Amino acid sequence: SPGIWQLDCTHLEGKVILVAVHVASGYIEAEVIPAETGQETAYFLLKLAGRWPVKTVHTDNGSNFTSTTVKAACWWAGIKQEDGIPYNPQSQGVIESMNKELKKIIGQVRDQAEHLKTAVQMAVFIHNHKRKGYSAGERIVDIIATDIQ
Amino acid sequence: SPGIWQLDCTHLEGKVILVAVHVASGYIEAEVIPAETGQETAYFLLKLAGRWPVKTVHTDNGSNFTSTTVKAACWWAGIKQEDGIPYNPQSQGVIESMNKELKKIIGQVRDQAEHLKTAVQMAVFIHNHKRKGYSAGERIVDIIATDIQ
Ligand SMILES: COc1ccc(CNC(=O)c2ccccc2C[NH2+]Cc2ccc3c(c2C(=O)O)OCO3)cc1
Ligand SMILES: COc1ccc(CNC(=O)c2ccccc2C[NH2+]Cc2ccc3c(c2C(=O)O)OCO3)cc1
Ligand SMILES: [Cl-]
Ligand SMILES: [Cl-]
Repeated sequence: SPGIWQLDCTHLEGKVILVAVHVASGYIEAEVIPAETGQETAYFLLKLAGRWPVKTVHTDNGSNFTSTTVKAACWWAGIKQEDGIPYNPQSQGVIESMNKELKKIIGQVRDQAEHLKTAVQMAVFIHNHKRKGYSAGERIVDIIATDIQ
Repeated sequence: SPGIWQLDCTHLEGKVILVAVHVASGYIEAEVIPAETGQETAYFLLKLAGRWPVKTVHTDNGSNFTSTTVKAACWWAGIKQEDGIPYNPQSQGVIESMNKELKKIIGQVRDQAEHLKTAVQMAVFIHNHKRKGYSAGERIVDIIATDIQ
């Protein structure tokens, strides 16, 4: 569980927001891309795995599961590439609610930047710092530290 | 100390590599940009602070210290923007040795990607995972977790 991440792709302003969620904590990283490609997804995962100990990634769709480039990135970075089948139906709703939350935050900050990518990074910040009382950022560090110890 | 980061800018292939180093652990994040601007530096810091609890950033030079855009990003993200004056002379050598190490790793991976940004992210991965026996990635998580607790 400490090493399990889930990919998620959502759309806004004719662009794609690619999100990685640390399942156990709700911590996220995200980027804006023109379109979801294996190339972009592969690069995103390479970045993620250099920053956090990513053991397993549940891909967001079958195209990214199939993509040889995504498979190669997962090979390179020592990531177990898995499907994203919601054998637990609650997964679906959690991701959906997260996308709605993220879009809400983006709306709340949208006039504070010209570019969508800037607003998205503001949303990442706000999401990860929000106390629910610990924040997702606090939870991921505690979970991983406990695992190391 | 758990919240202290240092910016560092180095050059390769006619491009700029912007690095943030977590001082206490040696953990890094990095990106390739065409040139160092306040705009790019500001965006980089916004990304960093959404991902880690960045309390203080020692800027890499006077232009980024002066930049109103960098100041505004630091304001937005709750970062104390400071100078990078090496009152401790050892800081200089550590950063310089890090740049040499990073460039060495980039050379070792360079033929595994077309684009420099990809090689840089591979270097980030290798640097953060390298056991010296804990890795920088393990050290940053332990330092921050201890601070939370
Ligand atoms: C991240 O640093 C920040 C600096 C300042 C502010 C406060 N907001 C404004 O001053 C503002 C508000 C509305 C439109 C334009 C602006 C000025 N431009 C902000 C900006 C900076 C760096 C970037 C950007 C943008 C962008 O506008 O998208 O895009 C990629 O790198 C927020 C964040
Ligand atoms: C990150 O996923 C990886 C997938 C595969 C490999 C193994 N290496 C090769 O197959 C290779 C080797 C040499 C030249 C071109 C290639 C193929 N292209 C790799 C690539 C992928 C995604 C990107 C890229 C690049 C790039 O070439 O820079 O740039 C931004 O997004 C490494 C990383
Ligand atoms: Cl798409
Ligand atoms: Cl420059």
